[PDB]
Amino acid sequence: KYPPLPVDKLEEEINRRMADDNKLFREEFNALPACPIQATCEAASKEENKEKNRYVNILPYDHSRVHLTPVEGVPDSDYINASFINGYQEKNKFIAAQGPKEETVNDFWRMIWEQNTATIVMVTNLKERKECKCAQYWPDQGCWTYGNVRVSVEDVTVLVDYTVRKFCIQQQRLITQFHFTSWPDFGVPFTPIGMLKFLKKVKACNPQYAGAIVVHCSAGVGRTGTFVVIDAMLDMMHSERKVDVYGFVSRIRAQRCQMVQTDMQYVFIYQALLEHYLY
Repeated sequence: KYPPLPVDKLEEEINRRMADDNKLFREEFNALPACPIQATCEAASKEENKEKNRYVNILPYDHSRVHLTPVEGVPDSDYINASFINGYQEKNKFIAAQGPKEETVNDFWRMIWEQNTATIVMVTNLKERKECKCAQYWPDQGCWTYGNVRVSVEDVTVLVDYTVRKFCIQQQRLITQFHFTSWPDFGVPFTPIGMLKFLKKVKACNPQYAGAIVVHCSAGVGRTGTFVVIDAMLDMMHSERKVDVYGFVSRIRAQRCQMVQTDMQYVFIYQALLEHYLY
């Protein structure tokens, strides 16, 4: 049993669970159900959609997958590797999406438009140890038409741990991309500070009356899940001065598989929570 932790007991529990090389934390992460409910991935498993997925095992569930309005003339264009994710007290706040492939860049932009998304959170660098982990779905400068969506760069602000890019999409809307560049090729960041500042700004800039926020990494589950869970727990920590990491992760796993891929990511969430509480 992993009951919600009152903030006054957060630090001691973290120390207790970090003891013996994160023994208890690892047990907690392992105690997490692969999926609390029964789901299917039929749409993602379709022959015609096989090249739209980065990995054969990281597929979205049918009930929570983001459906795209089919492009006339192109059957199966309703599919995209992305799932609707709930925030603390916000049903369908995020869209955990897979980083687009060369073949899915247009689908990715269609989603941004159709969902009336105003904020995109990218938690990966385009390349890691020589491999393309995400297709650059945006021009460096100037304009370019991806399918039926015209995209132009309006501004690029490079900060310490992240870069903010402003895009003008059409077919107008100004969307902001928060690109976290400080995530290491292996493990998690040495300190949660960078992610907290990143989270802080995204919360402050995302419009109150806009569509779902698109968060994505390579597979769209790992660092994406870490971001979502931290966000949710920060809200919960303000709303009822308590945190329920286990419960929340268990719940969102019913929407998308492997939300929070590693045990180190799990521990990172807790440490981020503590860092913000203590400040």
